[PDB]
Amino acid sequence: TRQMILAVGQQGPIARAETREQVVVRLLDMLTKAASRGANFIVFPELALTTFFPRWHFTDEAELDSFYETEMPGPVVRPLFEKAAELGIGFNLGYAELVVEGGVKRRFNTSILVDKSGKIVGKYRKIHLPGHKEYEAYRPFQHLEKRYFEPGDLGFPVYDVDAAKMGMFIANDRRWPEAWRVMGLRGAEIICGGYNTPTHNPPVPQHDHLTSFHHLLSMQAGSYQNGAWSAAAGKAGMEENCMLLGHSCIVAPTGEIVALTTTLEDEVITAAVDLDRCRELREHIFNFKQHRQPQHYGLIAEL
Amino acid sequence: TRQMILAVGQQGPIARAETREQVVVRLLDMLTKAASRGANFIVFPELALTTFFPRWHFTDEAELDSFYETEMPGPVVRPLFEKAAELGIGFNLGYAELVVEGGVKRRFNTSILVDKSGKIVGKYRKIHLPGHKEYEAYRPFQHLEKRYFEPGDLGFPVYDVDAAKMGMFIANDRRWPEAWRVMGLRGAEIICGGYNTPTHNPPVPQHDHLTSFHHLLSMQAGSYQNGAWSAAAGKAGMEENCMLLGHSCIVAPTGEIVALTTTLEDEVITAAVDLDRCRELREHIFNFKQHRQPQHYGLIAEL
Amino acid sequence: TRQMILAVGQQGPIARAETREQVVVRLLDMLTKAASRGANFIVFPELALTTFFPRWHFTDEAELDSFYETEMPGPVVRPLFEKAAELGIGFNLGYAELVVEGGVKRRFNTSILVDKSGKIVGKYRKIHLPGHKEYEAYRPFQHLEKRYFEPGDLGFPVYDVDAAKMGMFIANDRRWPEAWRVMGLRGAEIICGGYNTPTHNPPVPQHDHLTSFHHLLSMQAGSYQNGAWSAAAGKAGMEENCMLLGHSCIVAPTGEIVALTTTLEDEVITAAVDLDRCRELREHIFNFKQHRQPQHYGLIAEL
Amino acid sequence: TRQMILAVGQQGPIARAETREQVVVRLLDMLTKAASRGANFIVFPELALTTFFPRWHFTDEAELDSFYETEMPGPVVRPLFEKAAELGIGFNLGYAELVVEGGVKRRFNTSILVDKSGKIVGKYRKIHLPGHKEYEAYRPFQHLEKRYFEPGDLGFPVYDVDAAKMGMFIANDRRWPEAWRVMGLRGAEIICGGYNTPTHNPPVPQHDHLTSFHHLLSMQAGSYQNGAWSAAAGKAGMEENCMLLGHSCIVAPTGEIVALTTTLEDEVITAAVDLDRCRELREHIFNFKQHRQPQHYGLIAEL
Ligand SMILES: NC(=O)N[C@H](Cc1ccccc1)C(=O)O
Ligand SMILES: NC(=O)N[C@H](Cc1ccccc1)C(=O)O
Ligand SMILES: NC(=O)N[C@H](Cc1ccccc1)C(=O)O
Ligand SMILES: NC(=O)N[C@H](Cc1ccccc1)C(=O)O
Repeated sequence: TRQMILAVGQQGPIARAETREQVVVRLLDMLTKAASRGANFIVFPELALTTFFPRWHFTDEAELDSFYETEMPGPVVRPLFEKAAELGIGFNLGYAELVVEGGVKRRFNTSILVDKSGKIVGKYRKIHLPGHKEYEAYRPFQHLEKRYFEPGDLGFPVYDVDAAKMGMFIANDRRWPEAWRVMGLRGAEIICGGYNTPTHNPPVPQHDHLTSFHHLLSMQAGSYQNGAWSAAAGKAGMEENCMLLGHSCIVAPTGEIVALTTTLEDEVITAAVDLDRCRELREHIFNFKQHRQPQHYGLIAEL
Repeated sequence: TRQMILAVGQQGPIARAETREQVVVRLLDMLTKAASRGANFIVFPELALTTFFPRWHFTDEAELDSFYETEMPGPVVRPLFEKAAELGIGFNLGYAELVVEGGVKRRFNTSILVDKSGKIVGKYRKIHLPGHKEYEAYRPFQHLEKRYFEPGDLGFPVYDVDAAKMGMFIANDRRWPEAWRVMGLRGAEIICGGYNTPTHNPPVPQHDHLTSFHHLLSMQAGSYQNGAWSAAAGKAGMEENCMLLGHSCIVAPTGEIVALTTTLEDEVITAAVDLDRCRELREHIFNFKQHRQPQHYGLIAEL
Repeated sequence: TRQMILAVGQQGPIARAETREQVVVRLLDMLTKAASRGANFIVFPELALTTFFPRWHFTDEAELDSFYETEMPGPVVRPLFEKAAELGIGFNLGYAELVVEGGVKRRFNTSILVDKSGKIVGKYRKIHLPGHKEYEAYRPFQHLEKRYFEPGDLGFPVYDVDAAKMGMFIANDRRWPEAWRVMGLRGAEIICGGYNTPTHNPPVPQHDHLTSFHHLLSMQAGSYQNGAWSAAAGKAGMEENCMLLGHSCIVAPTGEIVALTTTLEDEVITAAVDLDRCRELREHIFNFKQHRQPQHYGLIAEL
Repeated sequence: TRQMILAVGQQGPIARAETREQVVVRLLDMLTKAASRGANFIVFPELALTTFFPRWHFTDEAELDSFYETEMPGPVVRPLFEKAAELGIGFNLGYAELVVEGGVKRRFNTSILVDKSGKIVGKYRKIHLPGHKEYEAYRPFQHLEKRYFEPGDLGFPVYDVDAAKMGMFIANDRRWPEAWRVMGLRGAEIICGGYNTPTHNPPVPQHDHLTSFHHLLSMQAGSYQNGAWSAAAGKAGMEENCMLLGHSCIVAPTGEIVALTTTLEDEVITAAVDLDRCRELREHIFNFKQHRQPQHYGLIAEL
């Protein structure tokens, strides 16, 4: 039957002074609650271990580095992995990754897939970085992702997580059809990730009231056109004076939203998932092999 | 000159024996009404000169050929072009194209762009052909496009139509992000086309109640993610005992539906279009040059 | 905290020859699955024990009567109540009620609320009967609810079901704001019911493609304007050659759909429910006592 | 004569010191453009002659009074009426009404219907006043409508405007089914009005991202359940540092949105209206006389 129960663990705000230990307690509670409701996997938000630090311009590099993980998992996060293995529930965790390679301090906006045995099965590094690189005074709050992270270097992989083929996306990635399609072409049955999406956009404020719409539209369209179940976990609420979007969701291969959060705090939602459901699209209206004419899509891949 | 009024001329059913002369009378009426309401361009349906013949299994090539145009325009369709020039309103007309090359017949599901001077300024040939190849006895109506048409050989071009950069899609094409993206990368400000979409799908009837949803979801996502205005003109209603989807629409570059038809007969809808609105997406959240990482999209173009 | 887990048990078709015993097996499976996922209450469809008989014109009264329950519960349905008490999960069951009073054979389209102790806490009889009274040859299938049922005589009550105030609606009732408002004025925190909604409407077929839209619009609007959680359980799929609408759902007091079914078969969905959530609407934007001016609504109650 | 073209003239912000003469220039422009595109009636916003003054806590009655109209029309607004008669296009204008009766001041949030001859044919006074009564220090902006306006005393009338039966609602009124229903029971074919809806709500900010949703949900449900065309004209944009909702719209009696504004400035949208379309709902699924059971709706009218 190839069935499972997918869950999404939305997070309420994470204060700048909130410790990773405190955040892990909140993550543990949601993972535990999810498991008790039958979930075999739970998706957590992007950069789920800290406040969304890209909203500030840092002058002290040591301060910036404090928001990154140099180990995964480290002693502080270890408990989450142990509980995942115990209860047999995998998860997708987003965090800031700092790794020194060949004399370079590399920083990535990262996410990992952990199976029901508590083992890291795959990693993904955010490829589409939104925002800017330099401080901009006209903004009530910054979004320096291009300053704090370099574009991911692992491409868009699809991993075998227990019985499912899963692909990861991180926040802004969900808005790019290329990210979805590459993973769709790689057979992803589930495409999931998290996000920190302020409901106010300094550059184009006239789209503020469409924040929920644009988020859900991207999730629904991606799922439908690739015949993939999808899930998006947001960190929402008023975090350090910046309102973040909620509406975390789980979407069927038809693009139908099957589960949606309604609060702006830590919230768990679940939905029954039949991996064979993807066939309704992938063996018919979106039977890639039978319908696609790649000879005409060259421009999409031009450098 | 960055302002204009776009119109969609949805068609009601076209009977198997309804003549092109009769159909041209209907098209003339809609183009004339669109112009009277300020429109400078009107989008018509896919295969807008005949009934949707791909629903039948033909056994006589002469009968099949009767539904194709050997010239564009011929004496029968010429009046539409003359009226377009007269009133200063261009149009997108879909039709079945039959070409004879050195004794070889080429068949395409085609659409053309005509400017406000009544001159053909661009052509497109359906690349994504839906349906099946052989007669399937269980179906109340067939969908043999793969047998009656060859996949388009013009790619997804974008043409200058008066003061706008316009790209064309034909029916099923609207569900493929690759089609939208290629035209998006080519700077299309308006992406338009028509469609004949039965509200019943024999192989996957469990999606029948989602026909409107999938159609609108595709139009909205495509527009939003490419920062393009879009329009889709359907031929709707009970045509030869098969119910076709209505909900013809005009969409803003934000993915917002600005105009929608509510009947299943010939119906004109219009909407004010500012070509500079595209910038809200294309110079920011979807600033292609600044955010895309094409080195990771290669799989999309692999044959 | 006043929290609970609400569930909806959508039904696939029920054949005319399917026995109540067989249907009870299907109901038991969904109630059991719901309970295992934490649900404390599950909503079942309207007339959930038989095929939707109003689609046929009966000449034999004995045949018609066979579709009605003269006992509730009877030996056949007893198991459902016993399992509800055992697992501590209440339910809303719809069925055809036949009762002889004062020499009259009374027929109602009925629904009951059963608490987690397996006890019937309240009854409701469908007040808004759609359809017609006499056979109509132009219809591919009838909808003789006005012939087979008399309008409910219990008004729109709200009952205490365990820790929640619950109101019942039956199918067509969900489209009437009066039904929702009366129960809203009676403090309902949850408003639930089921439905058999063909996706084809003989009288006004031009609305067929809007069947899902009209259903969800009614559920969403009712919940929002009354600050009530709501749930609708449909019996969907191809039942005796008539396609019935799916999209069973659970909706928050804000009108946000939090759970939705995607198949057309027996399907269980659940959602976490916080009864205090109603306050976000009922103590503010929809604070009835502070905002309503009943002196101007008289016409709504005029006979 | 059952056909017409309805228009909505959405307004951008109106500054505190912006004069009525300047505002009339803006209204004239929209009414003129609507007429040039075929409209015979244009709906304008609630309190369309001034900034939304209820956002402030007034301490000087003379200052408060300055935002009200003592006559309608006065010399300043007269030009709009003359142009309406000239071009043959009626309108719905919202404004603050100040009436002096035997030394007693009466204050109302009012709207009037003017026909294509420039004659006032109907008035309505906002019955559902949102917000609070006293100054609340924590709010970035107040909403003291309950202090500056008395609930309307004209009920929810329906007037003959040229060839259409039209009913009026004002802002918050659109969220109350009782308002729509009374006009529905009175045969309204078009129910219209305007609004000033901040995208931020101080007491319940957790619904901020749902502002568009709740607005459109109310318009769609109201239209559908009363089989009425509807239109809502908002005054949108950043007005005096408070962001107001846009998404002005025209809706079919099916609840389908046929036209929607996408900017936050003065914007005209139009849509073809067939008054007989109402029959699709009112002579069938919502045939009031045949389906309603008012003897059970009594609680709705109880004082
Ligand atoms: N975390 C993250 O990527 N957030 C962005 C929000 C954003 C949009 C546009 C410009 C800047 C920032 C998102 O795409 O959801
Ligand atoms: N004309 C056209 O392309 N019609 C198809 C409908 C379709 C879908 C799937 C299978 C067969 C046919 C469309 O994509 O709108
Ligand atoms: N069971 C039930 O009430 N079904 C009706 C479907 C219907 C609509 C209109 C006319 C006739 C029948 C419903 O309102 O969902
Ligand atoms: N002008 C107007 O009525 N505005 C209100 C917005 C509102 C809601 C709730 C509380 C306060 C204010 C509206 O209902 O659209």
